Amino acid sequence: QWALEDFEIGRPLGKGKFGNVYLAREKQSKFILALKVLFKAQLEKAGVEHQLRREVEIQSHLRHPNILRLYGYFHDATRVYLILEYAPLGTVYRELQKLSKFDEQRTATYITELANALSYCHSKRVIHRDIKPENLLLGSAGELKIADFGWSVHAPSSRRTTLAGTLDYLPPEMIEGRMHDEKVDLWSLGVLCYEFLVGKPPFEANTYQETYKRISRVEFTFPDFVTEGARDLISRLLKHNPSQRPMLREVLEHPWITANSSKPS
Ligand SMILES: Nc1ncnc2c1ncn2[C@@H]1O[C@H](COP(=O)(O)OP(=O)(O)O)[C@@H](O)[C@H]1O
Ligand SMILES: CSc1nsc(SC)c1CO
Ligand SMILES: [Cl-]
Ligand SMILES: [Cl-]
Ligand SMILES: [Mg+2]
Ligand SMILES: [Mg+2]
Repeated sequence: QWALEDFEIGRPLGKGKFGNVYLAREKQSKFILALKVLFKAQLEKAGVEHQLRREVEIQSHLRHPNILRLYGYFHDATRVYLILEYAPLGTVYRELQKLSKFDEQRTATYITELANALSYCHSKRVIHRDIKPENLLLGSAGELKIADFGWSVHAPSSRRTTLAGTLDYLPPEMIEGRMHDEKVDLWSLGVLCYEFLVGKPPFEANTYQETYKRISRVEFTFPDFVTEGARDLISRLLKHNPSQRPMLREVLEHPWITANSSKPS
């Protein structure tokens, strides 16, 4: 169906490890979208064909206001192209670098939108496993949308692929190569809530080896300005044992969330 000739390409929207993402417009309809370009040589060399297929399969079937749409794909012997919904206000990562820290209302609103999207995912036994600020995009009304489903799977799971970059958002069971389930995304939700309020993630460290140590031991502390309600939510989410982490309904119902968020369940 679709080919490169059907699109006019515009400015770079971002770069990932494999992803080179561009603004584009479809010629006949003038429909604006994001084109995610991957190089087949790099996909083959790293052996991550299966991840890309999972990304297309999982993300194209999901339909939720807080999850980014994937419309389709095509390829041309050197490259693969994913056709994505365009997120005009950019990444949460960028917003955090701009403002340094988010206030309690902004943070609780983002956490509510995340928990809604994740609740929808988990009801189909889909786990994302790569929730972090560079994979959270912002819609035209500033609403949060989860993206980059390349690491997503069905539960329960092991890990068959090498961990690439940062350990900062991964729970103990994942970095220790053990078995995991849905609760991995709840740990990440805890890490994000802390990073939003404080400006850096709770286990951050100068080396891989030391970050690993802080995560496995769950060593983190709070700055004085973090309030009692935020501390209670974060401490419940960052439990070493997965089964002790709250259910998403509990997060959505938590008193600090209900007091500060400006969106509903
Ligand atoms: N739909 C989109 N709208 C706007 N920017 C995007 C979109 N998709 C990706 N980006 C930008 O490109 C970056 C990489 O996209 P991503 O899908 O996360 O690639 P990778 O799989 O390589 O991480 C994002 O971190 C973001 O900065
Ligand atoms: C989802 S289409 C897809 N995934 S991986 C690869 S490797 C070339 C392709 C193209 O056939
Ligand atoms: Cl497995
Ligand atoms: Cl894997
Ligand atoms: Mg990404
Ligand atoms: Mg990816």
